[PDB]
Amino acid sequence: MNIFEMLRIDEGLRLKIYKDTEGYYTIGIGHLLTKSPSLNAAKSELDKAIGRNCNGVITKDEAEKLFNQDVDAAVRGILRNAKLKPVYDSLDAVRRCAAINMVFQMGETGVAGFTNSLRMLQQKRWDEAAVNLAKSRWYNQTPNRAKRVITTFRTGTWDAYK
Ligand SMILES: [Cl-]
Repeated sequence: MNIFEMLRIDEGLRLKIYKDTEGYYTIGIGHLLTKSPSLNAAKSELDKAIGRNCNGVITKDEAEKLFNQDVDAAVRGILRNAKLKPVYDSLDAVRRCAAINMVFQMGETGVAGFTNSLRMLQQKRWDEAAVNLAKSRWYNQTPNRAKRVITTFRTGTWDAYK
């Protein structure tokens, strides 16, 4: 297992514009297009991202290239952030995947509210961090996704994905 396989399991693959769990226009492997309610705005964002007139549909190769860009952007965002980088650098490779997964789903700003969880993770207090992570809108709105990610932080294994 690696971060790409983990997120492909969590996000799935759709080659036509769809709505995510919050109602936002998305395509591919969880690529957010826009938070605007306008399908035309989403189609414009898609064409800009791909570099051609897509009319709302992409190929598998295009979806995989967008996904690579999105994972890279999540990693770069962690490494540029003075609050996230020290925690990330303290984690082993499996738990680092759980960190990227959260940033991919919620962004740097979504993970801003997890300050207490981040401190517990840096201190390697895995069970306490797991309970604190679950006391969140994230866990209550996407509980199965959250349970898999939290289990990865708690155990440092891929068991939730096997
Ligand atoms: Cl879920």
